[PDB]
Amino acid sequence: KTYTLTDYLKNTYRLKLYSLRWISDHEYLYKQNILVFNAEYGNSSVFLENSTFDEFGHSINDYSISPDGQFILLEYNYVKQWRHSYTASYDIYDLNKRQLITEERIPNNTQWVTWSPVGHKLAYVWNNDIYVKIEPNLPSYRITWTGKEDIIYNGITDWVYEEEVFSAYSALWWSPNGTFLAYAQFNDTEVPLIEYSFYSDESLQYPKTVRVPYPKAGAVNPTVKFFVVNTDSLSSVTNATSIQITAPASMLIGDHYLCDVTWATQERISLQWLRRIQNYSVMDICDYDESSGRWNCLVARQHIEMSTTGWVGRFRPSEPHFTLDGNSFYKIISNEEGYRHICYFQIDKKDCTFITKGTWEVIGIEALTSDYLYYISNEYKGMPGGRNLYKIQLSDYTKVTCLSCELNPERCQYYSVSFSKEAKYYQLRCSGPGLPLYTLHSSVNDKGLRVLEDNSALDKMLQNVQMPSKKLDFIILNETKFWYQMILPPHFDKSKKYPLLLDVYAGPCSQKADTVFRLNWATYLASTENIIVASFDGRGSGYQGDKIMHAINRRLGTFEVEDQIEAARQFSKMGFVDNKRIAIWGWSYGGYVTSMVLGSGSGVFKCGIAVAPVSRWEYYDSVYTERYMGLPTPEDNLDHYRNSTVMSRAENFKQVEYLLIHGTADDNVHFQQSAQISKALVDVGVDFQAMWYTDEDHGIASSTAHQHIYTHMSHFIKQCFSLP
Amino acid sequence: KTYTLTDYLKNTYRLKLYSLRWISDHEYLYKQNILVFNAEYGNSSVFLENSTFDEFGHSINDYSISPDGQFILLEYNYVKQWRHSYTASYDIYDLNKRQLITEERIPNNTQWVTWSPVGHKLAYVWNNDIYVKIEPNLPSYRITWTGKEDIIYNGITDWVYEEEVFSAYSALWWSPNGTFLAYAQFNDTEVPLIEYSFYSDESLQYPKTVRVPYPKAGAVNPTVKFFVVNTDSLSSVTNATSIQITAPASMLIGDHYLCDVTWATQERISLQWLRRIQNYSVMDICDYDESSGRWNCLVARQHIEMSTTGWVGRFRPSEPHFTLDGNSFYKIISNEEGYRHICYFQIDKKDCTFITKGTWEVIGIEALTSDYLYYISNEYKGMPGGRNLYKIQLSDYTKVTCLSCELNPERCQYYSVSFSKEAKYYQLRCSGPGLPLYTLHSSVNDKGLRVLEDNSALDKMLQNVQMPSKKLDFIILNETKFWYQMILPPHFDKSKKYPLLLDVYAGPCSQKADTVFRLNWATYLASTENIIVASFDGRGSGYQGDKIMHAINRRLGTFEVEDQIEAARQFSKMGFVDNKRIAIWGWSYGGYVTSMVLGSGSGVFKCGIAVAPVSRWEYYDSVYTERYMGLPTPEDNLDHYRNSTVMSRAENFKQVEYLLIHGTADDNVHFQQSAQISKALVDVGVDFQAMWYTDEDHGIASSTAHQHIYTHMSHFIKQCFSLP
Ligand SMILES: *[C@@H]1O[C@H](CO)[C@@H](O[C@@H]2O[C@H](CO)[C@@H](O)[C@H](O)[C@H]2NC(C)=O)[C@H](O)[C@H]1NC(C)=O
Ligand SMILES: *[C@@H]1O[C@H](CO)[C@@H](O[C@@H]2O[C@H](CO)[C@@H](O)[C@H](O)[C@H]2NC(C)=O)[C@H](O)[C@H]1NC(C)=O
Ligand SMILES: Cn1cnc2cc(C#N)c(-c3ccccc3Cl)c(CN)c21
Ligand SMILES: Cn1cnc2cc(C#N)c(-c3ccccc3Cl)c(CN)c21
Ligand SMILES: *[C@@H]1O[C@H](CO)[C@@H](O)[C@H](O)[C@H]1NC(C)=O
Ligand SMILES: *[C@@H]1O[C@H](CO)[C@@H](O)[C@H](O)[C@H]1NC(C)=O
Ligand SMILES: *[C@@H]1O[C@H](CO)[C@@H](O)[C@H](O)[C@H]1NC(C)=O
Ligand SMILES: *[C@@H]1O[C@H](CO)[C@@H](O)[C@H](O)[C@H]1NC(C)=O
Ligand SMILES: *[C@@H]1O[C@H](CO)[C@@H](O)[C@H](O)[C@H]1NC(C)=O
Ligand SMILES: *[C@@H]1O[C@H](CO)[C@@H](O)[C@H](O)[C@H]1NC(C)=O
Ligand SMILES: *[C@@H]1O[C@H](CO)[C@@H](O)[C@H](O)[C@H]1NC(C)=O
Repeated sequence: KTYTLTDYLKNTYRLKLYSLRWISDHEYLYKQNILVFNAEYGNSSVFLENSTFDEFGHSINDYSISPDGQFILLEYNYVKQWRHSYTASYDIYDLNKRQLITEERIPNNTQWVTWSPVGHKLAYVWNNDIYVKIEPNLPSYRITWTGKEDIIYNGITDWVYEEEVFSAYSALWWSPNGTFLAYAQFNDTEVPLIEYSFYSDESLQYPKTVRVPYPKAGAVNPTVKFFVVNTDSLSSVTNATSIQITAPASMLIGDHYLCDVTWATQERISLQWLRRIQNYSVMDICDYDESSGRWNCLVARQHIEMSTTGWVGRFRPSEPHFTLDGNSFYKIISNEEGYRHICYFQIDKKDCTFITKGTWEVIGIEALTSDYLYYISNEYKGMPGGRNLYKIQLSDYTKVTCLSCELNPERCQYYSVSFSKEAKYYQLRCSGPGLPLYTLHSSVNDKGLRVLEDNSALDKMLQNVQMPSKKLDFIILNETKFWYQMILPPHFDKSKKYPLLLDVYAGPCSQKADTVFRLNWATYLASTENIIVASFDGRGSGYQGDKIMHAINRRLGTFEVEDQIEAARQFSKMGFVDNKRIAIWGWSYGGYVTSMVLGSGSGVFKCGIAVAPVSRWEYYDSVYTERYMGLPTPEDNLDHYRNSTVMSRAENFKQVEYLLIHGTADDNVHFQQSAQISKALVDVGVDFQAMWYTDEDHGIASSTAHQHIYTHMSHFIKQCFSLP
Repeated sequence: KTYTLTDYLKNTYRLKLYSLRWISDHEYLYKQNILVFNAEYGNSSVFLENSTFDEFGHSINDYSISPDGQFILLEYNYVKQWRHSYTASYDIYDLNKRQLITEERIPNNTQWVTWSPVGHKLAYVWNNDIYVKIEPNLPSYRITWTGKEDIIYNGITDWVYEEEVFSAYSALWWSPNGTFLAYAQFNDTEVPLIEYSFYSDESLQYPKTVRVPYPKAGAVNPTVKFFVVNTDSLSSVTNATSIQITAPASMLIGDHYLCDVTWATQERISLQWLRRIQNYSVMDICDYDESSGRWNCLVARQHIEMSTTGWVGRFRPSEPHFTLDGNSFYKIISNEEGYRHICYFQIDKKDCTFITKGTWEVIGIEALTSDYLYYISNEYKGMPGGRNLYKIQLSDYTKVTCLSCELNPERCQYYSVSFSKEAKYYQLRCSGPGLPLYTLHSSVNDKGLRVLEDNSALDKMLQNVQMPSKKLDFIILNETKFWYQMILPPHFDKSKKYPLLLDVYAGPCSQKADTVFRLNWATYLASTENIIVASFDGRGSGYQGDKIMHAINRRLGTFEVEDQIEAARQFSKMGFVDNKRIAIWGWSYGGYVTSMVLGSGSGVFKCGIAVAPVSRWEYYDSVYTERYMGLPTPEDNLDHYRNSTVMSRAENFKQVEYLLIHGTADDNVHFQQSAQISKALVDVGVDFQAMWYTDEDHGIASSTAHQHIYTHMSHFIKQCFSLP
């Protein structure tokens, strides 16, 4: 038997996780019931019995225990908004007392809640305003009063910062001991609103109009102020006083973005600021002043990170990791050869020294001790698609140890890590190319305590299904390696010719050729429909340095699109490809590239599917779009904006079978984008397939919508390829 | 040769029409430049050489000649709004002086302009206000000052009064000699808004949000006041004093409509008002009082029209045609046997005598003189789907000649008529079954003056081509005779098995079975695809008495739906229908029925298309919906509002191939209705074909949109029927 479309849709084969949340340096919480496990021995004491809130009536969506382990935050009434944002109701359960707190409770529709890093102080955001509870039962002090819906965001992010800057709805940053609460403020007054219909339930007679402050490329942007309030001063009588930290003079000269907040010490905070032309960022180090009551960030302590070849950071300037005293940090930066390596910085000195080097990249700093820095990288075997954990010795940058390489080279080449509070322990998560494998390790000597999850359950029932295999490799192109991957059908015969589907993302810093094991739609097409699903990372892709990544700077819709074609050409020359049956499909950026490719008039692709595609960059949001395209003005880049639309390629669609799918409530890539593609294809008499999804958003994540779309796509694909 | 899909979409075979506009009792206008024709002789002159409005420097959309021949109104910058309404620029050109009037020009963005019936007075509506120009070059007196966009409509209808009441934007009515200007004023303050996205040209960055005041079933309706201004007593120093006529007591007691405005004499106007529950109408006849300067409807001249079996009138109460003295009028009302006939009403008495009877119906009173009454009915050969002109003698009700029946019995069976100003002449318009035929006649002796247009050119072209034939016939069912039509493939073979497309409307008072000749998509399918395309007039269809028409009262989505399914069984068992391959398709009400039929679970239909369907009656407009369904309240009819939705029938769709098409900027049947169907099909896991048309409205009528949809639909049918 094979991995059927149903298998994918109704999760017949589950990848078991071992999600843990470290509560201390010794212990971690697990949701078996909620257990406390001891890292040393693996013994567990039932922390919270499953049916304690059976006496509540509400469905508990999430739990959160205060750092001093005295109270638990209960989240219910979950109503999701955007990618990260949501609304919810909350009850604080006193663990000691063994009962809910009733007076001075947390309001309904709280946008964000977070415990201080130590103790049980609690800050939350209601109606765009910030509130602090020093104690779970006492009243909350009102920090901000300027909060106004769709207009002023205090402690939480507006649409664009949520999506494109912080990957988070939260804009609150406690100091390390919780003395201070730092927060951003967003002004959207003049940001214009994307508007679209919400049809809601059948019972709703007149559809509602949704209106989000959304800046499209070139539009007026949200502005940002940054504040820090002393939570160890809050009067029940006098209004809380918030101290502002203004952006650097070199940021105030025009449109900027606050792009990173990181606490250094108890009285030292770091702020990263980006220009709207995202090739220039400045980091401010801000020290608290007792005899001043304010926050100073010396012009001397500023650190610049810039890029002449493109934009700065992968998606934003990398965050710094400060040594206990906060007089030095490390942050990943592009080096002189354009590879992203760790740099040691001294608070007071302009120049850093790179502590790693080579033709590979540091993915992210993971934990920083007094003896050792722990990082993740793709150095092992020169494979950008793999991930290992490395320990680099602080006193000797030569003494580098791979802590996950050898553990299991055969089934494990893509690791993520989770360190306990003090990094005494770490949990390794390999997620390919064998089944995902979760293991616990003690860092003091790096020996492996025990296997947490190994997926024997999955492993067992799998040898029953004719599963597909992955091939990860590279083609040479202009004397450079470009990595690709293929999900190859079971019993792959290379003398037979196969239909190929190119799975595309190919946005900047994209990586679709990796060592991760996945059970998805591609798995089904390979397993059941015998279709090779191939993916390629061309110019513009990430984790291979700047020469590759920056190649599409100011030129979206050029090379990253040309290389998908080139790759598919190179696949055809690989012997096992039926070049009469080659498809391409992609979502968001992939939708865009797919459409760009399908309209290139190359003749390579018989057909394609574009889900939620960007159609022209002036339609997508400012932060992300301008980061690569600059501004759509005659004095900047308007020419290429004009030149890189899927509309302009409409005439070439006469050569292919197109399937265009979009959700009507997509706040992200607005239905507008597919609406203009269709009008384009209509205006030139191109027949194509379409599909809207009523009230689906960019996710198309509704259980039934997801089931509907993949079935629809499967039918289209099967039909493009003459497959009953 | 066949009638290919291209022939249809590119108008290879054009039907020449003969569009004329009478100007006197003996002359008419016709385009070639503008020509005047003398009806007696046929001798032609040139009224306006086209060589006069190229120096104009704007493309002229239409023209209007003043009833006294002195001036011509030019229409440019036509910008279409709803079915009838549009914005446009106007200039006035002197015909005696031969030059464009340069002073006091009609403002840009005029909503409506109209000459007086005699002379050259000019009434026009700009920014929801009414203005009058006695002389074109003179300044214009402003009649109303209450006008405000989307709220107060003076002299023009709102959305719903345009669509369902007056079938016109215009809400002005000049008295027979231009002395008085009667107008309705509409009030929308409280009408909820339909809001939808309009995306516009690709260069539009943020999509626009169209919002129209739109009363959905049971919603808050517009309110109408009525006025009459004396335009001969206007002065440029005092505001025009508008004399209101109030609706009768029986109408003010609840929500009502102004359904008909008709002048009887220089000093007498008949009003028809309708109750929101559209089964009761009152006709007030109002005389002008000479000393007052006010209007007065006597209760002794009220007239009631009501149905017990459903709603009043075919779609609304018929208009009266008054005798020269306005002491008497003729009106199509339904006789006691359920048949719509011409009744002869005396202004003062209550009962009327029916001057026509029979088990057929009168369609429209076309003209009356002192001696005769000219009407169109479906009497000839007992065919509700045929149309002939008849002449009945006012002095002898048994003296009824048929003016058209035997003119050309074979090609001609569906007539319409245009009489000269004083009805000395009339143009006859034959529509089928043969090639259309336009003829001119003098009514004195009822002889044929000349053949105006006989489509010789078209006849020539069709002699090669294998055109389809049309069978018009009926079937007994519950012992009542129900008509249908089949467009049949050329060389039709009663022993072959043809795929059948059922073409539907089937809404209240419909007729999809007539003798009219069409060069449409059904011609393509029959001619080229050898598909039989049939239409059936079931319960609810018009022009066959109230027994058949009122059958669906308060029960939309029942008998008309069921009678369409039975039609299919009936055809299938005639022996020449491949019962495996029967499809159904419709637009608007047609969409709905189709959708309802595909939800039936009857197993008869293999597929269907629904273009711009109603999905749930609570989504459609009040005036149209409540006419057949009453209010959607628990104490009225909410029950059946809820039973007759396509959504609830979604589980059944697993049995059929469904293509669902809808224009995103559809003001009529809102995209909402389709978005809800799609959602329901998703929630029950039914796969289907969908297609949206960006910015297309209810007609999906833009040149390139229209071609795309029929091409698309052709593929869907072509593959559903397994036709290569
Ligand atoms: C957010 O920014 C907006 C726009 O810059 C501010 O609104 C302006 O405020 C100034 C001074 O109060 C007024 O003179 C203008 O009338 C306002 N302009 C607009 C466009 O409304 C607003 O003050 C800011 N709000 C906060 C809390 O910072
Ligand atoms: C149209 O009707 C509305 C009511 O539907 C009128 O609005 C009312 O106006 C009067 C006088 O100003 C107020 O006393 C009422 O309270 C208003 N009602 C509402 C609901 O607003 C409106 O004035 C009328 N339009 C015109 C100008 O004739
Ligand atoms: C912030 N972020 C995190 N994961 C992301 C994935 C995608 C994609 N595909 C995109 C993206 C790129 C271009 C156009 C539209 C989208 Cl959604 C973004 C950035 N919005 C993402
Ligand atoms: C005013 N008018 C003129 N021709 C019309 C045809 C139809 C149809 N089918 C309808 C109709 C009926 C039900 C649902 C939606 C529509 Cl559009 C109307 C009423 N708008 C029409
Ligand atoms: C685990 O075991 C130790 C000693 O055996 C015990 O003291 C400790 O409380 C346990 N930890 C938990 C919370 O499971
Ligand atoms: C955190 O900083 C505060 C601020 O002055 C200080 O009082 C304290 O030493 C720190 N927290 C503790 C109690 O460890
Ligand atoms: C705090 O400030 C707000 C806004 O200025 C004001 O309305 C409120 O009265 C103040 N409250 C206190 C505690 O003084
Ligand atoms: C038709 O002919 C008559 C005379 O024979 C003439 O008086 C009349 O003007 C003509 N009609 C026109 C304007 O063509
Ligand atoms: C209409 O607008 C055009 C230009 O926008 C102008 O030239 C013309 O005079 C205007 N017409 C009137 C009647 O105001
Ligand atoms: C006419 O009426 C309007 C307000 O209704 C007023 O503004 C205008 O001045 C009036 N003109 C005269 C002459 O009364
Ligand atoms: C039109 O009718 C009015 C009112 O009845 C009358 O006074 C007037 O003389 C008529 N106008 C002409 C000359 O036709």
